[PDB]
Amino acid sequence: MFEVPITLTNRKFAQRRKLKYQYINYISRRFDRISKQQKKRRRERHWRSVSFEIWRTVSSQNKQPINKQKMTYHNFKKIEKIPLRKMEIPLLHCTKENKLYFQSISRGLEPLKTSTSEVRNYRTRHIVTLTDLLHLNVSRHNWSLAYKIFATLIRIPGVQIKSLWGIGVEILDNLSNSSSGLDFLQWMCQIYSSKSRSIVPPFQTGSRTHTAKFAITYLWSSLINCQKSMLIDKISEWVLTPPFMEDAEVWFIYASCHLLKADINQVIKHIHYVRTFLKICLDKGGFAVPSRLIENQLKSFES
Amino acid sequence: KLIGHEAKLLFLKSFQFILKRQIRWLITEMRFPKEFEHVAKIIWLKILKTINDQPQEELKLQLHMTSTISILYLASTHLSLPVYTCDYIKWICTAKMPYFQASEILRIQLPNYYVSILEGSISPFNGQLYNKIALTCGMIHFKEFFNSEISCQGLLLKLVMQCALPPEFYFYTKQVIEFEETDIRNLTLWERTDERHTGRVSNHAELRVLSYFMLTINWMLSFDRDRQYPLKWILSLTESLTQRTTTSESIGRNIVKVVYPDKPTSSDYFQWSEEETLEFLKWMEKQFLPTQTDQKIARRKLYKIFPLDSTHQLTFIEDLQERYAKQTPFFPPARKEAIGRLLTHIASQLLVDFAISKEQLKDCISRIKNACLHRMN
Amino acid sequence: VQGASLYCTLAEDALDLHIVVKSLLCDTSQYIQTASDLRNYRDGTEIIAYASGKTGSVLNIAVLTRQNTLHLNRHNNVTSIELHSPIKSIKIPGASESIGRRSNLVGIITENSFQIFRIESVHSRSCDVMVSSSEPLYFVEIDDLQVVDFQFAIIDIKGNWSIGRIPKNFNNQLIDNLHGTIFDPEELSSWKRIEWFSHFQKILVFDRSKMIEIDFMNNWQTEVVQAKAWSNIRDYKRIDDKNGILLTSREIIIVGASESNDPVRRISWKHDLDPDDTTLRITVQKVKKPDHILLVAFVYSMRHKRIYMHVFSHRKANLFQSLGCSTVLEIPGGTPTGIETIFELVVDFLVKLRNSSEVYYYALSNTQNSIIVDHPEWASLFNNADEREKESIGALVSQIKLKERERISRVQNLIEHENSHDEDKYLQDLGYRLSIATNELLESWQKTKDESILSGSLSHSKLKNLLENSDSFASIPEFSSLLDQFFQYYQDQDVTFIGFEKLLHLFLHEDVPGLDIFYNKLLQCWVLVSPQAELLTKEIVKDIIWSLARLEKPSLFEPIQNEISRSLSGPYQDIISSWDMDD
Repeated sequence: MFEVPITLTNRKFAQRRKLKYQYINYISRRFDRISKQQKKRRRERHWRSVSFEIWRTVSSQNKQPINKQKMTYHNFKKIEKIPLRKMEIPLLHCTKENKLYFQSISRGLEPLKTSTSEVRNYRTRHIVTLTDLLHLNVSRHNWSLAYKIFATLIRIPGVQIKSLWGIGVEILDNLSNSSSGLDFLQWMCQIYSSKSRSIVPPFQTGSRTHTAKFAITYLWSSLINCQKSMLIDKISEWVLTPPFMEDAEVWFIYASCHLLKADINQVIKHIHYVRTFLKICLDKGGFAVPSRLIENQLKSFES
Repeated sequence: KLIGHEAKLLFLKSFQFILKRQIRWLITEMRFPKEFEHVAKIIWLKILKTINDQPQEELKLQLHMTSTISILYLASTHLSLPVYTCDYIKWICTAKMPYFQASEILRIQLPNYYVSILEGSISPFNGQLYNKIALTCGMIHFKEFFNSEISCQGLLLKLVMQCALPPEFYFYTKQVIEFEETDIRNLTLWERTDERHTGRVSNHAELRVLSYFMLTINWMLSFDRDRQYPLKWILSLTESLTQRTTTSESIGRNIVKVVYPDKPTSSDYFQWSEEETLEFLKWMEKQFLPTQTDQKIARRKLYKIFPLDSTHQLTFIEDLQERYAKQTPFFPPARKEAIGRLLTHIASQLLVDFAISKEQLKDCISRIKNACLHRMN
Repeated sequence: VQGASLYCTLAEDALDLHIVVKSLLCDTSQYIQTASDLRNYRDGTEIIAYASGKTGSVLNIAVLTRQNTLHLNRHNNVTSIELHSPIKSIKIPGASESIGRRSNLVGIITENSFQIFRIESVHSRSCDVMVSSSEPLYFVEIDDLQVVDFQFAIIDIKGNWSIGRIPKNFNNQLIDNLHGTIFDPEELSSWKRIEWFSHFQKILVFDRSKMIEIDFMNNWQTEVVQAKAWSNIRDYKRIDDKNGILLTSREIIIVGASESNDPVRRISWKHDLDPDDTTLRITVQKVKKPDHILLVAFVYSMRHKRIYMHVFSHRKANLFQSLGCSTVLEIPGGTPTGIETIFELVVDFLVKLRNSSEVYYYALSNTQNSIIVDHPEWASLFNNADEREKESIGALVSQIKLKERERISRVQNLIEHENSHDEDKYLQDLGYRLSIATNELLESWQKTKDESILSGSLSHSKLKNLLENSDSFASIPEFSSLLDQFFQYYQDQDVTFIGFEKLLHLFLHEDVPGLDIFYNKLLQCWVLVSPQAELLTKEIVKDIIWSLARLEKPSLFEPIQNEISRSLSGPYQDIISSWDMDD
């Protein structure tokens, strides 16, 4: 009854995706008319958005001024009447269950059974139980067992997992053995920052534009591994190393490394340094203290 | 690269090879008799001769894995060995007997049409096994060629011990058995088709045995006008049956519960405990090495970054003994409740163990229950 | 982390979970847009009075019947006798809203149907609940309506909405003048949703594609920041406090809510939850404490009776954090059609399951300091009806019971004679009597030996038609010795061999070397449990050893004849394929 860390068993789900987005195309096409191939599926699924430290959202202002009813019964069934027969053509090619699914989603009914609930393989089900016991043990502070789970798992050939935040916080709270959360993260960036879809929201990502969660969390959490101190020029040495320019958060990490190193003219250069990176961190989507507060610490320094 | 249109020959070679591989594992690791192998060459020989008495270049064969298990059970049943379908289901779902792959990860590259003809239809779990053994029992005829009487009485023993029933129920159910059948049990349910709709939910002998077993318990216990079986000991029986304890067997039934199609049994894995999960991951790293299908050395060092790395739990007759004792205190209309919950737990175990459906079982025991009322009234 | 080292790694807290407390309350593939049951407390009189917790429950043949009745609360939460009403339409959501405490504790209750949209008033006194039917409108539109929100009757029909008002008490009905639409041709699923936001007199409108805010007493419309690339809006319910918003996507619990007087989105980060299930829904309960204000998120389904729970907290700096996940189960077949909420946590709600007219109160607690089977599929199989089908079963039971008595008294004396010279005579004339019959059957196996069509010689594995000779002995070890010396005797070749021990392996699941130790182990087990366990265990080890007692076709040299000869009639290169010893 929980998400599975495997690529979903295939055929029928994909041909259903076909029927769905194809009919979607015909209805929305005729809709814009009335307002006036893997690749066809690709363009189709394509043109669509794919007191505490709250990474705040974008609130409501500078947005439209309503709409008034577009869709009566007669007018909708006008738009619907034709694309449903076009659908009658390839429905004849798909399977009877698939056809039924097309009929029901197109009535607007939502299917009883999940993709998992109708899925149907030994090795993958075993990996499912393995990974599950990993996540469970890591939740249970059972770092020993959890470590055994992790080693036995990574042994397997079967699936790569984005599951990466699972292992970041996993090895993090594990402390037990294996080349740790930082090693995993910098591995993620080294393998997936070069040319060398379904599964992917933001908490696991590709290094064209922002890989977010794991990177910023090893960044901050490493600066807290300096809270262990009072390592920094290391953390910002390998935050210096990568080019993935849409961050700024590593600009505030950088300027935080300079404020932490500023705690004689050397200390001056560190304070001018943080003064610089706070503005080249006004470069991008802002991380802001009132920042006259940042400067006020910097004047407590100017003492 | 790969064969075209006469990879019938290669297909039947990976298939036959996989069969003899499984036989190797069951004489070796299950201490079968060497005669089994000859019985297998005879049955696989009969149906091989029947599919090579068939013309078409269009293959029309289905050598799914259910056919492997089908001729193994067929041969075992001729030889009157006390192995039953649930032995096979357990054996294969616990990765002991190699099954869930084409020529498991290590072989041959065949036309993807046949790799699909292998990997497909893999599950036995809705009675696919009973249906495929009856189908083979048509494909070459059971009657004259072989002796298709099931090993009934060992199944009764297996069943009483599988519950914690006192040995009187072996003779009880053996008697109801004799009452409706007089002990004649066949293997074919064949009239080659898909089509069937009455008379033939219940003519795989086993399923009827389980049906008689259930019935027996219900009748027997609900009409002990003697009061031989206490209103309590039915509860204590239910609880000694219910207490999840870690023997090879129950651990196995958990492993089968994981790949049984229907809920609840997966909610059953939900209600398991850290040691069950642990021995599970153990069986995962052991028997899911029987898996299927620069950067590589980078993953040998990458995985080699984190280390790959007075006997506690008890045997079968130990557990059996101890619940037989847990009820050893042996010497009013809501006792029907105790009868019902006991029957339904027993049912659950049978459903996962004999890979059938809730609805399948109750169809059978319903039909054959009316088949006893009819020859009783 | 964020604030701890913005200031200049385990948790907040240790690990606590879920427990139950259960009670009965009242009794009555493609799915669609519906959800139909409520309970909420108001008092009509407001001549300085209090609120009354009421239920709007649903009665079904066709779902024609709407029922309103009171709840008296306690630690034991019951009802008092029922009050009723019908409608000719199939009935969908009962909803009774309540604007938060900018103002007042609210009046009466509304429902959406198959055609109609109705709103009722109520007066009540002395354990009766008399309601009045504020008038329906079957439609202007020939369009079904998705959601009602609330004095303002707001309707949504698939892709177009209307703000409306309700009449005052009596008997003029409900009118509207402000309208709109969110129509989207390329979203096929029918459910849309209207619930407003901040009580600002500004609304929220939803479909599985997107979330649109509409400031509806000016002219204002916005599509808030995501759309439909990777997930569907799955549900939304206003976490009760006016400025508070709870939205289930796929794989995300979203806590929207204003942190500005104008309407909002919150991207104050969120938790995620893991399916493809279309049928997910959500509801929150809200508990109050000194240092925080915490919210429990119940996401439930129509597929599995499990409940998926997460918890958030409102330390009013508009501080929100998340702790860790937990999930509970629920019972037989079916699934929730309704979940409704009202150093430890108590959270309590009611559930109604798919196709079960029952309404069950539940309560959940943190720690521990302090099946009644009607499976209609099996009871129909166990209780069978007519009286002659009761005394029928009893008749059969008696038949076998006295039979078992015959078994006991019969075998008893056979147990009296063990190691006797009598049982010795019997084991002799038995063993080699059987040997004579076995030889005869071997001769009639010689006459038919040249069959070469099969390799199963007919009706073989037996005592071979002398049946009384089996039973009468009663000493397992001397019988095992009989069989060992019978196998010894027929060692004259071309004869079956099969080793039992290696097969009892399958029976007791450990190595069973001797035919005797088999009897020992069974005898321990059953001597714990039955009288004459020695008699039965002996009778059943005899029955097993007989049921297996081999005598199959002439041995290994005989099968290879038919092996090769069937390997002949087959065409030539299937014959070339037939392959022993692979690798």
